[PDB]
Amino acid sequence: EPEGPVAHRLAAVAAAIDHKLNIRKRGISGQMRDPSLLTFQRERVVVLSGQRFNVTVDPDGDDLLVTFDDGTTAPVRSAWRPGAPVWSGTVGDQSVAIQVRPLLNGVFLQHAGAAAEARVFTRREAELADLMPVKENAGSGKQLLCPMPGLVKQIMVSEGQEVKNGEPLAIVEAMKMENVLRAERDGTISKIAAKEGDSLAVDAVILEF
Amino acid sequence: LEKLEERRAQARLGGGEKRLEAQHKRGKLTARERIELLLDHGSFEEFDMFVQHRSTDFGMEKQKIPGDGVVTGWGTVNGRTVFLFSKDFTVFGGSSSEAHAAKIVKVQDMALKMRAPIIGIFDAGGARIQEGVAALGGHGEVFRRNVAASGVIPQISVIMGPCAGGDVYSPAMTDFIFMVRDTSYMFVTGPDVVKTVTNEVVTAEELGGAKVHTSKSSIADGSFENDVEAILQIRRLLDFLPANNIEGVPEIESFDDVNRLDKSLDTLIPDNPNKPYDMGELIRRVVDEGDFFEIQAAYARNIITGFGRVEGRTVGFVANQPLVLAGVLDSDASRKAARFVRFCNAFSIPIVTFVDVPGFLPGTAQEYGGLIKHGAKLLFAYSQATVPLVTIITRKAFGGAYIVMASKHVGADLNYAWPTAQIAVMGAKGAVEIIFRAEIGDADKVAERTKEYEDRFLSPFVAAERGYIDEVIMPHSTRKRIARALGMLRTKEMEQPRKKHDNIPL
Amino acid sequence: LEKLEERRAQARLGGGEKRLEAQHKRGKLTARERIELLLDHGSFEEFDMFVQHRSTDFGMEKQKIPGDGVVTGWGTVNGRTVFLFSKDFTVFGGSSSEAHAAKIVKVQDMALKMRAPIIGIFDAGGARIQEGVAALGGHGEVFRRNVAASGVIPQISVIMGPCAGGDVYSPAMTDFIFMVRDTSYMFVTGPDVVKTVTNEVVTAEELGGAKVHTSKSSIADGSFENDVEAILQIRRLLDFLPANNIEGVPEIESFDDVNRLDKSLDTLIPDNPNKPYDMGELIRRVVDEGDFFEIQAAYARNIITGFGRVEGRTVGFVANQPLVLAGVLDSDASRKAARFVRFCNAFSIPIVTFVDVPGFLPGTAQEYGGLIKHGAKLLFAYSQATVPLVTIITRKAFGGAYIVMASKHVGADLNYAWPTAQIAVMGAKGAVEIIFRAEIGDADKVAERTKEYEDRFLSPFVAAERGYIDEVIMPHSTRKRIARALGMLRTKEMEQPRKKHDNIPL
Ligand SMILES: CC(C)(COP(=O)(O)OP(=O)(O)OC[C@H]1O[C@@H](n2cnc3c(N)ncnc32)[C@H](O)[C@@H]1OP(=O)(O)O)[C@@H](O)C(=O)NCCC(=O)NCCS
Ligand SMILES: CC(C)(COP(=O)(O)OP(=O)(O)OC[C@H]1O[C@@H](n2cnc3c(N)ncnc32)[C@H](O)[C@@H]1OP(=O)(O)O)[C@@H](O)C(=O)NCCC(=O)NCCS
Ligand SMILES: *C(=O)CCCC[C@@H]1SC[C@@H]2NC(=O)N[C@@H]21
Ligand SMILES: *C(=O)CCCC[C@@H]1SC[C@@H]2NC(=O)N[C@@H]21
Repeated sequence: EPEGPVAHRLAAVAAAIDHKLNIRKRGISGQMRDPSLLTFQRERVVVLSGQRFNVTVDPDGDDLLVTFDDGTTAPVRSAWRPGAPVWSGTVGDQSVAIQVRPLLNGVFLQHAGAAAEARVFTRREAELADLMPVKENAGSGKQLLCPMPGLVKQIMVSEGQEVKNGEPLAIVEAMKMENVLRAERDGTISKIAAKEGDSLAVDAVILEF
Repeated sequence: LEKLEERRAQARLGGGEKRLEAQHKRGKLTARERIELLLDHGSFEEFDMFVQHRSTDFGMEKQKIPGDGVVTGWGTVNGRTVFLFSKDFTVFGGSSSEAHAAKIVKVQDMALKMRAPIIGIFDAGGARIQEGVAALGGHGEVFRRNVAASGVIPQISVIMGPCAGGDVYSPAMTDFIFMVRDTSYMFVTGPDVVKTVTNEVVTAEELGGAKVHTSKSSIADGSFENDVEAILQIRRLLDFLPANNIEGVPEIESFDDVNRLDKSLDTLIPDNPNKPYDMGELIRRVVDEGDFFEIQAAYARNIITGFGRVEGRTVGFVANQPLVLAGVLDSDASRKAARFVRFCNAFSIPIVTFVDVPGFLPGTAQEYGGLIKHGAKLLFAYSQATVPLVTIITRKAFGGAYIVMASKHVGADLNYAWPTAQIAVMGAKGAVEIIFRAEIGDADKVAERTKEYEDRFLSPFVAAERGYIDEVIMPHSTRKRIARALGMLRTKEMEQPRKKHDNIPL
Repeated sequence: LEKLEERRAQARLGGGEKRLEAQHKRGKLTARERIELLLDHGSFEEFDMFVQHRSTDFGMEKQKIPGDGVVTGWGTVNGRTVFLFSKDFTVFGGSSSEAHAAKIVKVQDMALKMRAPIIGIFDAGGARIQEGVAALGGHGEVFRRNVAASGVIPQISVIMGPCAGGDVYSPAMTDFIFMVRDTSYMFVTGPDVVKTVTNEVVTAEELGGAKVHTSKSSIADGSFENDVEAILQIRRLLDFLPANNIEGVPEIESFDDVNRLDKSLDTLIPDNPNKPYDMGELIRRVVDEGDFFEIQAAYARNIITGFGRVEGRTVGFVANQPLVLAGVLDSDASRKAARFVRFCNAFSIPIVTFVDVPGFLPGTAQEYGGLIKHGAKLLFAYSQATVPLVTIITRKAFGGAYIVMASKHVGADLNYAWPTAQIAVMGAKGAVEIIFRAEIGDADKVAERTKEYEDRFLSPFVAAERGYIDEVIMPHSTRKRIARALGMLRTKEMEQPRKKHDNIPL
């Protein structure tokens, strides 16, 4: 995870992105009265993979100014456009490029060998988000069942081999179309039940971790 | 008077501090917190804060709680007017009384009158038993209004707790249902009755949880990790949708260019006819800025449906997905696509369709389950539509499936094809077997006939020669062509014949 | 000239005398014999006798058969105009080609233009392979027109032989499908592909025969012993139906009396509540002359749907059937009743409903199968209706099921109840167990509370006190009341809000 001047930079960038989008979003057609009559809150909370930053955002003519609780400021400038996979620009007298990917209600950012999920709230939205509990995934176990009936055309692993999540394990053919089965968990291959040439029914055993 | 402030602050506590804390302990927000997060800051105007029930049976006269278990009103989302109600689980389990239903009816009437959307948030257990038949009457009136609004204003439902008994039929008649994982469930009859009648032992989650309703039953349009995420995504969805069936789609300023080409698409289709590809990649490279809102993602994954934007305007998308069941059309997929097409047509949203289909799914399970009528539903939907329709064949288009998927013959405006398209009555070998049935003995002759048939007929050019395809286009131009077509098509004027309503299969 | 008579006589032979004798040996009539039997004597005017095909591939230019495999035209049934087409199985297996499809399109267009019914008789095998993509095009043009006519003119389909592939979707979009036992079948995909893909070995009869489509799949509305019986029953049915959506139901002169009382009905309901009775007997005692045309008799027998006459005018009937599944509502029954209500309303036919319903069917199988939406379908259809609705509660009416079955709350005009009606939120036992849960340990107080709840609430009188029931009537007056009410309600005038179309769930 990020720490020190790195994290700060990322946080600032997050704010900027949010701001930009919000501006555009407030120009939607069909509103009851004019948007110029609305208000933008200055105080924001950037949550960065379990690390909170209270910030203040102010538009400096064309660029942005992000102020932290420590009194330290950061001007942000870029020509990034939503859709581009690289945010290049300047954050307080320093040139940076961050890898941006979209995320549900946020972004995923990579910079200086660090990666973080970034979400931007208002104060009240943040305190309501703090009421939500952290959930743990159940976790797949012990089996690789065939989800479709078809023929086994290839097996890429061997017994006693270790695999990492998302790795291909077999190929099943049905209705003249291949289907790659991938590992859902990390582990080691213990047994192989079926191998090339045999037809399998739905929910049949191919192997077990 | 400070006394009115006291009365208000006392109405704002529902059914007690400890019940509110028990709600927060389950990980759930309260009705009023949900409203506060959905609407713009400071915009909420509330109705009927002081309403109370009037029953005198079974000791109900001794507990009169202000608001009667529902919070109702109106506000703005990104400046646009919306109406809403939010049920309070801490007040008689969120159950619906006469006055409860009267409040909901007031806001339904107002939403239809001013032609604006309506959002319902559900956390409750149905008709209040103590109020007997009276409660049922209430439910009925609400139901009536739902049906009156179908196709006039968008209606969204958000299930954030228990929804059992009659309650469930109200969301069922709305345009979209969303659910929260691990804290919500829906069913008509509950586990105890299931046990006493069928001897099955099942929990509420196993009977009616989010997984069941997003992956198996066809009921739900999507699930979310918690309340906050769900509400933020509802805010996101509302910005795509028209306010009513008059005004048209909303428009925003786009950061994307409508003249950009994409060389990568020229390699998307593999050279091997038995290797698949991800249609979603194409959808996300065509829409503005990569932004796509998927509907029923976890259900019938052999077909994709959702909303994107082109030139800042909302467009709907339907596509075959080769990664799942070889992209075949089945009954589940047909139903999923048919309802989406019907909604978009009702609210004047244009539709783009990406076609790669080899046929229908064979077997006794499909036929005994009624595939004839289920697949007829999607054909009906497309052929009834009067909004713009743009279709693109990337790959296989065989048989009746080709007709169903927004073909020129059922009323599509523009029909394109990539150079890799194969438009034919069926695959080559089967066609040759049927044509040359009296000579299926030899082997080299069969291979020769099949080669000839494939070289003549498994291509886009026979269709082009007859005018069934308007143009054969290079992949890298797809977006550029789409965006132009839609612009030109914005003036389309067409109407079906005069009737009370059609008689679509059900 | 005799040469014209020769050409006509030659066209009248189809694919040859041998193939026609083979058709007869199978126990089937010819297309022209079917037309002759359906229409009034001397009324048939035939179109497009000499049409030929224009294909030049696979040696098809050397066998040009006049008619191209379908007989088309118009005539009269009991003096009223009808349009029709009939497929000729002896000509390229009744397969559909370009000219074939154009012939069908002509009569579809004429039927819509003159606002008269259309009858299609199917004995064929789908798209003619040798014509390739063009064939499919033709199919599409037919499909479109089906959809255009839905809810404007009645469309009937009669399956009197094989019907496979793209063909089957045209009947699916029509209002009624009837089948002939042991000689007809319908399926999208045939047994050979089923064997190749699924390894199942099945016959055509076992895959898509009349039993399958009349008892399991929901596709067919009825079956018949042979061609002659089927065609005579189609005549009978046409005598019930309106010509179009404006003219209203036909009228005949009745031999019955509208003021007769039926004492038998006073003893129909048994004293023991755990014992059933046949609701079809009540139906057949209320209609004129005991004449009743039942729709989907063999499917979802827990509910009854059909046509009768009162005072010489057509009336639709819906009713719960205690003899099957205790009369509960389930998904299949819901869909069955919903399509019927929709048809009736579209064509201005009044609806009478008989209610005896304890609730919905419980179980994981119903919930995973989508009972929420399937059940919402019937509620929707009733709540949308603008034709006269008359309802009679004979016995039990509990919970949401009470609301769904044409309740005052969903817009019914007149609601009656017999003295035996039990209108309540639920049964007494369950109601007390939920209300008095903190004292469920005892057994004597339990029975006391149960008896008092039974006495107070399981009756028609609370609903009467609230105005949900217009009148508690005596059984022997039922017909006399119905006939009067319908007479008064002929002038009803209501309209749903303006929209392209609703968004009923699918
Ligand atoms: C909605 C439901 C799934 C919630 O169950 P649950 O979370 O385990 O919680 P409870 O049963 O404690 O319900 C919460 C409260 O709401 C009340 N309540 C729930 N549903 C109600 C209804 N339809 N009418 C009246 N009050 C109701 C409860 O009786 C209880 O209040 P309490 O704290 O004073 O005891 C379940 O109560 C239910 O089925 N309700 C519908 C009606 C019914 O059949 N209930 C009993 C059969 S088990
Ligand atoms: C409709 C069908 C179910 C009836 O099958 P059936 O009663 O056993 O009879 P047949 O297949 O012998 O059909 C009678 C004739 O119609 C012809 N025919 C049937 N369907 C046809 C079609 N779609 N295109 C062209 N000709 C067709 C057949 O070639 C046969 O001709 P013949 O007497 O000169 O040999 C069947 O033929 C069929 O499935 N046809 C659709 C096309 C197809 O998929 N056929 C391959 C499997 S049969
Ligand atoms: C070749 O091996 C034939 C099998 C592929 C046939 C497929 S199954 C999916 C489509 N449905 C259909 O009727 N035919 C196609
Ligand atoms: C008594 O034995 C209680 C169980 C029977 C209840 C029946 S099942 C059919 C109806 N549906 C329902 O929920 N209750 C009724």
